[PDB]
Amino acid sequence: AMISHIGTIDVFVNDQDKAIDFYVNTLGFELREDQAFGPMRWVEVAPAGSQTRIVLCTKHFPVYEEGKIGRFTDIQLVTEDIKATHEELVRRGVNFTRAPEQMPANASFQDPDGNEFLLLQPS
Amino acid sequence: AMISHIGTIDVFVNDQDKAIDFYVNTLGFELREDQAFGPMRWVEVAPAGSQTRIVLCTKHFPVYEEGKIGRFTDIQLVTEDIKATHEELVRRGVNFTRAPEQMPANASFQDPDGNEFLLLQPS
Repeated sequence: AMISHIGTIDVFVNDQDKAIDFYVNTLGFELREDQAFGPMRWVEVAPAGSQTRIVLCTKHFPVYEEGKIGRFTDIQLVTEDIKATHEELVRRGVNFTRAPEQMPANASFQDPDGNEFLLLQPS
Repeated sequence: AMISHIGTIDVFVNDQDKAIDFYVNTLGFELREDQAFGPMRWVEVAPAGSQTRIVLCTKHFPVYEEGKIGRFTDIQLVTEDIKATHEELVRRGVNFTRAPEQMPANASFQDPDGNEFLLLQPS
């Protein structure tokens, strides 16, 4: 096909080192990229083994607009065991805005800058 | 790992039938889901064979805010042949805001509601 897949989605953060620590060491993502391309730093994190990656962008990327840090991301993350994931992320200090519920099971949580993700255990 | 992968990312459109026609029949995506769950309609499209899907959402989804239709999506789509993809999408009437260039090769285009995507042929 012409278009292979979604390669990346941007998430905007206040500081890339702090964000790397959260996404890798608190959420368990992998660090896919961290490369200095001049004045700026290209940083990608993704769930282990997954195809699409998150680019951790700052206020100095041209694609930034005010309001893009600390918003609902419209991203839904998948877990095979939302009970276990929710408990462990709670122990690690992650703020859930909505606990797992068997309706849409899904939950929602935020990173330290307030970026909000849906978390889903699929049928 | 706790988190498996990014399951979905929302894109907001003015009309889901019109959008399905564009994403499936103009961009060549697959229709992954189209199911009526009461008053609303859950619609997913994705590049063929790809893991993460796009949810085509409307102004009546609770996750909508004004400004979410017709914006830069922060999504980068991957193609193995950006010359051929750009030509064919141009023939099909897709508006490119930026033509392919060998710098970040990448291009940018919009859907009919003005939602803007980056298009990338990777190294």
